[PDB]
Amino acid sequence: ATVLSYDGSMFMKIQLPVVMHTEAEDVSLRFRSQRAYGILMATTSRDSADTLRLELDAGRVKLTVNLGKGPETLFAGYNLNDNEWHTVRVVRRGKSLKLTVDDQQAMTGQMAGDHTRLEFHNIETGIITERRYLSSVPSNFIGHLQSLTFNGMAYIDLCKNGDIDYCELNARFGF
Ligand SMILES: [Ca+2]
Repeated sequence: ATVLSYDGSMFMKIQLPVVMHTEAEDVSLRFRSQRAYGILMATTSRDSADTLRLELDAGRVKLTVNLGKGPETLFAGYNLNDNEWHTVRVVRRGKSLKLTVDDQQAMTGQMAGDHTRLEFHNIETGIITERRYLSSVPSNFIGHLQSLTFNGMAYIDLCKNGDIDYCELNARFGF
């Protein structure tokens, strides 16, 4: 429903009150953009390089997961910067990953190493603001997001309605 718009200088961050270590994530997000490159969503930790990161890369969705052994990647979809709405879904259960764009093929991967837990303090959109161990800085997002759900939490609406205490943002709500 509720759309959040980003002009390249805008962000929305969920800055969680205590560190999280998750064994599994289910993330879904609708987006629309003209840009071939740009952050969609990333988890960040103040204390490590761990991440579950989605971005546009050459018009594809690129998923990067780093649980402690280093970044591994998976791509799905193409020509997505057509300024039409697209959906992306990620499901991680320990070492197992699935990435699907527009309810097309589920792209699968298996993580290397013994790590199953993702450390994060923040869920970031628009701009990655916690950058210290940030492996590389994605371009800031220029476009629109809708229906961000992260482990059952519809953060655009939760933030819009002040239903949680954790949001920081300067992106623009609309429809
Ligand atoms: Ca970890």
